[PDB]
Amino acid sequence: TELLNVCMNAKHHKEKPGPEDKLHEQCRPWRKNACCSDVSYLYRFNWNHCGEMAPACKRHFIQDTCLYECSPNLGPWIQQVDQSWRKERVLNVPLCKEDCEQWWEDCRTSYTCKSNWHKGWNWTSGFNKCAVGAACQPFHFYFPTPTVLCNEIWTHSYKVSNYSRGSGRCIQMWFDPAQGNPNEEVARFYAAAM
Ligand SMILES: *[C@@H]1O[C@H](CO)[C@@H](O)[C@H](O)[C@H]1NC(C)=O
Ligand SMILES: *[C@H]1O[C@H](CO)[C@@H](O)[C@H](O)[C@H]1NC(C)=O
Ligand SMILES: [K+]
Repeated sequence: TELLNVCMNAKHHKEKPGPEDKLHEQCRPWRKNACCSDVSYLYRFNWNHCGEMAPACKRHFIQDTCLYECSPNLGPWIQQVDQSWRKERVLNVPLCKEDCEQWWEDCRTSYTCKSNWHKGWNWTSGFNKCAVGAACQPFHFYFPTPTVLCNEIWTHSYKVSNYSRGSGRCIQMWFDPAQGNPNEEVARFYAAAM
């Protein structure tokens, strides 16, 4: 029960969700019941480290960001001993297959310089830049399959699932809250599994 409807904040204290803050207004699905209620990757992470990121690609990263900072349904995957992330450390979140497949396809035309986006950046300038010796290449050079993209980009925060949206066994990065949060059932399912 402790694993359900729970947030870890930027001081690494567990706290309840609440109405979404102003900074996360674009995180629509979470307007009612959010952990984002700053350290936000809505602006503190340079998506354009290798030229302009394509808008179709950038959308997925906004979703990814919203899910990480706002979702009260990642409790089963939160590693409480790890306080090294800006908020929670999650491990092997069962991301829905098509969310990962779409994200991969949509980022084909963008570029990046490394596979693990959680470490190894140069931050000297006040924002993240590719380090000396990290060559910009097509996105799929660093992420040749949706599996490598989803599993490696945030160092195993996600583990892409064989399940698809609607199964109740995978976490999706976005949804229409007017028909309820579909990740709620998934958290409860894995809380029980554990
Ligand atoms: C960090 O940024 C600047 C050049 O971009 C430089 O002072 C330093 O060498 C950089 N660090 C590395 C190894 O990229
Ligand atoms: C694959 O994932 C699990 C693990 O084997 C399995 O139980 C499930 O039936 C499969 N999912 C689907 C529907 O492909
Ligand atoms: K959620």
